[PDB]
Amino acid sequence: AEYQNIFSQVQVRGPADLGMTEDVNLANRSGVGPFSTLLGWFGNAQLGPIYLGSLGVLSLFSGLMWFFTIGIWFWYQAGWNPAVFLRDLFFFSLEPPAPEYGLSFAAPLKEGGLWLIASFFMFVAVWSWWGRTYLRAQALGMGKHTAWAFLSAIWLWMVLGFIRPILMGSWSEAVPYGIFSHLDWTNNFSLVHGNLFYNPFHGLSIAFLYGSANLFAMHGATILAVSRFGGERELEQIADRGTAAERAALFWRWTMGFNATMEGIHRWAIWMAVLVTLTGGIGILLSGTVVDNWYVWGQNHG
Amino acid sequence: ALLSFERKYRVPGGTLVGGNLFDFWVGPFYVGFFGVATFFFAALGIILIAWSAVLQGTWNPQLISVYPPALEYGLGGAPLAKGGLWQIITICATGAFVSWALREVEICRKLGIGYHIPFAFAFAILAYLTLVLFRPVMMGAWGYAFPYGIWTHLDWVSNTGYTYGNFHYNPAHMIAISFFFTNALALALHGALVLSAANPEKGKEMRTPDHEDTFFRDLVGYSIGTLGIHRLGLLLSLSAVFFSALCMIITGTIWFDQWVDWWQWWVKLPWWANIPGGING
Amino acid sequence: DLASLAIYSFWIFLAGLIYYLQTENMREGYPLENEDGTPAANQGPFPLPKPKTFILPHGRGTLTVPGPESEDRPIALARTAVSEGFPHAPTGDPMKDGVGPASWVARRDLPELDGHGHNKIKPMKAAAGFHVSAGKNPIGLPVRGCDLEIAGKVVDIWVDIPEQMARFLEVELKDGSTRLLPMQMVKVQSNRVHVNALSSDLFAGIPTIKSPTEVTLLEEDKICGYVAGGLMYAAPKRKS
Ligand code: BCL
Ligand code: BCL
Ligand code: BCL
Ligand SMILES: CC[C@H]1c2cc3[nH]c4c(c3C)C(=O)[C@H](C(=O)OC)c4c3nc(cc4[nH]c(cc(n2)[C@@H]1C)c(C(C)=O)c4C)[C@@H](C)[C@@H]3CCC(=O)OC/C=C(\C)CCC[C@H](C)CCC[C@H](C)CCCC(C)C
Ligand SMILES: COC(C)(C)C/C=C/C(C)=C/C=C/C(C)=C/C=C/C(C)=C/C=C\C=C(C)\C=C\C=C(/C)CC/C=C(\C)CCC=C(C)C
Ligand SMILES: CCCCCCCCCCCC[N+](C)(C)[O-]
Ligand SMILES: CCCCCCCCCCCC[N+](C)(C)[O-]
Ligand SMILES: CCCCCCCCCCCC[N+](C)(C)[O-]
Ligand SMILES: [Fe+3]
Ligand SMILES: [K+]
Ligand SMILES: [Mg+2]
Repeated sequence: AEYQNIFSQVQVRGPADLGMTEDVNLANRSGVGPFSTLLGWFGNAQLGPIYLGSLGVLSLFSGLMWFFTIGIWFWYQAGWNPAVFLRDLFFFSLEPPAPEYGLSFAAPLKEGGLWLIASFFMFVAVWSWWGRTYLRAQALGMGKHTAWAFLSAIWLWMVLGFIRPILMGSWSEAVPYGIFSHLDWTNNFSLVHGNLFYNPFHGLSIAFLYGSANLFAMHGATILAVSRFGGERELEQIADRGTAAERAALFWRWTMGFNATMEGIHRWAIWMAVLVTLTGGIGILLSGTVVDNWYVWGQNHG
Repeated sequence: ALLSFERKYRVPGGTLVGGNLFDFWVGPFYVGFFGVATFFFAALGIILIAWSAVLQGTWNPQLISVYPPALEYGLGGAPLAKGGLWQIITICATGAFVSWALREVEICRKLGIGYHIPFAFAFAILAYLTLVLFRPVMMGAWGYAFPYGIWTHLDWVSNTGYTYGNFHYNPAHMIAISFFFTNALALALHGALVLSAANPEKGKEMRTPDHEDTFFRDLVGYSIGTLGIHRLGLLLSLSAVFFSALCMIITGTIWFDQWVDWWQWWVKLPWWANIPGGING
Repeated sequence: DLASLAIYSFWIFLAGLIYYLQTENMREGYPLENEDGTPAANQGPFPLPKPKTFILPHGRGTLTVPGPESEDRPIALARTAVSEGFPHAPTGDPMKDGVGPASWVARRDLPELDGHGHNKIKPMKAAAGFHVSAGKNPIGLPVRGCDLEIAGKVVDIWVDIPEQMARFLEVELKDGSTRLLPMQMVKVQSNRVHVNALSSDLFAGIPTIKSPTEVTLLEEDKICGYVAGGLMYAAPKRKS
């Protein structure tokens, strides 16, 4: 009989919402996209507008170049044959230079040079995109939490593809661009370093990852459960606590003996999440640079 | 002691069992019938884990481990020192978890909120039961379950996985991981957005949901909204766990070879199986 | 050993982090109180954080937290025992008194404003040009309570302008006045709207709003509190 707020029962639409202006250069917003009723059962129906600008174009272009550089090598591996391309789509792989070439940019296209090219395009696309997350907050007068959080992800990615290869002296230590091949890289990395389950930073990463699923199931469910008192209007519950915020706190206090605020829960959140890649990148960066075998290291409980 | 706004909510009511008999708090904790059940099951279980530590003969927390009956016992009982304790402790654990959920339900009732939290918790319980009850029973032995020990259960994860090669190729595992990773991305963004609106640049007024919508649209062309993101977080994390359980419930039951080899269905399709070139011709 | 140093440092960092987080989450509700209002003796090992100040938009002021904590309302409950830890029995009608799961908080008796300073929530009729875009339009449908009697009819939907979502149904009663029902506590069906939380006699008891085209935070809490309170307190008149 009772309703659950997982999907809306009634959608309502008004004029396309063009957004707050603050210090944003409006010359760079698109106009609105379509409205999707399908999206609208779960979240907002409105696609767009989006902001371009120079950095956006750079990122987007640069990111496509990465993607098409990887895809040109795949068609090539397929001898230009479409049926073979789909077939072996997950088996293709753009691999980095062999160890002989070390950190040099001298390796031929077909044996690493293409990987460096694609890696270059990716490096540009991500960092431009990072700067994008800062700049769009700045235009709107908002805190920089999103760019600080994104930087945690970037740290792991940087460690895997750039920082660890340099410290180990060779690009051959980096991750290849392919679906199956990256999983093989991953497995092989654990095996070669004595099993990552013995790397305390790996185990922390995990705790945070599983922790994030805890916390978002918890938080997400809490807000849904008090959404009949307006719980999802979190910024106003912060400025002016209502029964939604109090019943939320109290559910948890009565369940496990302590509890959050409508603001502080989001600090638990930002941190649980960022600590995944944060501890994680330390774990990898140390692997092979400083510890050759986590089993061994672990036996000297240290 | 009470939070400053708590008294008005501490009324009688909402119990599922016992009426007013266990309708009270102890400090901050609500009790209830299911609070008593939880205590019993957890206390029994801890006592027994400690007893098991005495038979294994250690008190180190990094060494205590309680293993299930060996495979030769099938689905029967085993003497307490050779898997039976694990068996009793698993009943306690299940008792304690389910009680914890039903007590959460009682708290919801008192507080006049939705049942989403314990409903969500129930997915974690279903994963635990997949590994310690459902999957072992379909495989014919308690011994396919994981042992209760900090480092030993990790040993079991590695051995179980490598029995099927790289477990990476279990396709339900791939999906699960996708949801775990996506969930964490979402958590990072959500926490960061709300905090960026409530804590703006020095001197400025608090931003609004309008700014949060505007921010995401600026960055990626879409905002899912303040209701939607809570709907999303719930879904991503539950979907991760549902697919976790699915990836294990099928492993050793309907699929039991190297998971890598499963993918050959695709490669071996008539339309392109025999065309040469590529990785597989 | 570098990895040893890194891990020891992290555990230290993590402990500071838990302290920062725990204390930040003590900016409401603390200090702890006895069942009578007065500061409890044992506050715990975590001290209150130094205050912080939110600047509210639209001239609405600041909030500074932690700060002095009061309910700013009568609480119609009384003790049912001689020691800490039991329930507190309603002294009147808990629906009418707004206690228990009928509770409301004394929020600011103005309406939440969008980022332009306009009321966030309007009846759809006054919100240009918002309309139902999908699903069954409830407007026109008779409203049914948990006793299975018609308590009224839906005459509008109150919508959140900037998030473009339904938030209440405005319902007209036998006497011709209206009430807001939270969107989240109705099942819209094809021939009716169903409300499990309230019997048909309890609709009139829903708190009413002072102006007919806006709703304040205070009124929202009274409405939502009252309707949810129904689950516990209208469960005698419900029904199989
Ligand atoms: C999910 C798939 C695997 C599994 C794979 C892994 C891998 C891989 C890792 C762990 C790790 C952990 N696992 Mg495990 N683990 C499994 C099932 C369990 C179960 C269970 C089903 O009941 C429990 C209680 C644990 C508990 C634990 C912790 C000891 C540790 C950090 C968990 C965490 O932070 O999660 C998120 C949850 C929170 C942050 C909430 C807090 C939960 C606390 C920390 C639980 C304490 C458990 C306590 C020591 C058990 C004693 C119980 C007594 C009755 C008190 N695992 C199953 C078998 N687990 C990490 C580790 O470091 O191992 C040494 C790690 O790398
Ligand atoms: C056999 C394999 C090994 C193993 C080998 C590894 C290796 C190797 C690593 C991990 C890592 C991790 N392992 Mg492990 N791991 C094992 C078993 C496990 C088990 C388990 C058995 O239950 C679990 C739960 C985990 C869990 C984890 C995570 C905690 C951690 C990755 C965190 C993360 O968010 O990465 C995902 C997030 C990122 C990679 C960040 C990327 C961000 C960038 C910027 C995004 C760019 C996007 C790009 C431009 C594309 C754009 C397209 C868009 C559509 C626009 N491992 C076993 C032992 N594991 C990682 C780690 O940190 O180890 C410490 C890692 O390197
Ligand atoms: C070498 C090992 C294999 C591998 C072998 C396995 C095996 C085997 C399993 C997994 C499972 C998982 N793998 Mg794997 N996996 C590998 C590599 C990875 C990598 C990676 C980056 O390489 C990642 C990210 C993952 C991720 C995952 C997840 C999909 C899943 C773990 C989460 C889960 O099930 O939660 C579900 C959550 C629970 C079970 C926790 C239940 C909590 C209960 C209900 C409450 C406990 C309360 C506690 C006692 C409280 C203490 C009280 C105090 C107050 C705190 N695997 C490698 C290739 N993987 C597991 C899975 O899917 O399980 C279903 C699984 O069994
Ligand atoms: C710290 C924990 C988690 C985390 C945090 C995190 N990630 C983040 C952020 C944060 C805080 C961001 O702000 C940033 C973001 O913008 O999110 C929306 C981001 C981000 N996280 C992303 C991915 C990501 N995060 C991951 C993980 C994680 N991120 C961790 C789990 C992973 C994993 C698990 O592997 C992935 C894959 C991106 C969505 C974004 C970084 C975007 C970026 O750098 O862009 C460059 C690339 C392109 C612009 C184009 C690529 C090409 C396309 C593949 C194909 C074509 C489609 C195209 C868009 C069509 C255009 C057609 C034209 C002709 C018009
Ligand atoms: C349909 O056909 C077309 C042609 C249209 C396009 C099809 C394209 C296809 C099918 C593309 C497929 C792409 C795939 C599968 C990509 C998979 C990528 C994966 C799984 C990546 C995983 C990990 C990547 C990591 C960790 C990379 C890190 C990279 C860096 C840190 C950048 C480092 C930069 C370097 C090394 C260059 C440095 C150079 C200078 C000059 C400083
Ligand atoms: C994550 C975005 C995709 C959303 C797709 C979900 C569609 C399900 C719609 C359910 C229909 C609801 N109902 C019964 C009121 O019509
Ligand atoms: C936001 C903070 C949340 C705190 C969660 C901490 C869980 C710690 C679990 C122990 C991990 C064990 N190991 C092997 C890494 O040492
Ligand atoms: C943020 C929305 C994107 C969801 C991506 C989740 C990753 C899994 C991709 C496979 C689709 C899952 N499912 C259930 C439809 O099969
Ligand atoms: Fe939230
Ligand atoms: K209208
Ligand atoms: Mg959990």
